[PDB]
Amino acid sequence: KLHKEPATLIKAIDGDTVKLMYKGQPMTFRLLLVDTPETKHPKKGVEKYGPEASAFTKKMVENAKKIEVEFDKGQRSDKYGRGLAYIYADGKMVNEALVRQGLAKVAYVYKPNNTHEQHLRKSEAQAKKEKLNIWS
Repeated sequence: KLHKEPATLIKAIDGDTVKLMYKGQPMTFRLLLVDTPETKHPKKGVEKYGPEASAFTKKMVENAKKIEVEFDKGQRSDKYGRGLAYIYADGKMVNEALVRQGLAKVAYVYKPNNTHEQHLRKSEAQAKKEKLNIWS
């Protein structure tokens, strides 16, 4: 029953986080089910492939005509107040694109927020087989 809703980009913040206008409110969104290397790591700062993951997410959302967010069936925000969602740029899921490119791993999954888990895991297996980026 997952449905997509429109949103407007405000700012990409990191590989795994984008700020969007949603239902007329600015909101920070964390991409569901993926871990990217970070530029804003609480303890490490800027990890390896972090600038790259960050640039990938940025370009993909900044250059899209349409951004949509899709909540999963469980919790829609985390303990930091970030929305938890799948983000689409012109119909293409940003979460999957990162994983397919070897710029994210599939995260530890917490049910029931696991609807696209298999699909993402499939893309991660492919990126690993192609030895892309993080897997190189």
